[PDB]
Amino acid sequence: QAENAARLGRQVLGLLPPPTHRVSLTRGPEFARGVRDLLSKYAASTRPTVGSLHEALRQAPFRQPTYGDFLVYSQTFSPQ
Amino acid sequence: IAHGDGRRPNKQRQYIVMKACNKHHIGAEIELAAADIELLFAEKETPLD
Repeated sequence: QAENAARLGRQVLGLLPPPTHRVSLTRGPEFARGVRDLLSKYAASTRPTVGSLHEALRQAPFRQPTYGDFLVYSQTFSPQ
Repeated sequence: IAHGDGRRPNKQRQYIVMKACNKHHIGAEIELAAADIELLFAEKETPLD
């Protein structure tokens, strides 16, 4: 039954806002390796494949709308 | 080639030719549907998935 709970370990930790880019200075120039979505020109080959570009598709923009929750009389809003 | 008539003599000549390359550009657009990009990352669930 925890396998169902292990699903929520995957999906909730997979679906988050991206955290703030904060690296301590004592680590060095590792922070330039932590910038991937600003890179927008991926290399191509003679026969490119998904395994060559599965990293390329992984960066995607951050799009999440804001919903509205309305409680309506069933007479005004027609049911279909 | 010189000859024995009354024509003027011929000095040696020299020619210089200027040639250059031409640029060309090629490009095509691929579309990929958003669900196709997304469920390449979605987890394996069932033998229908």
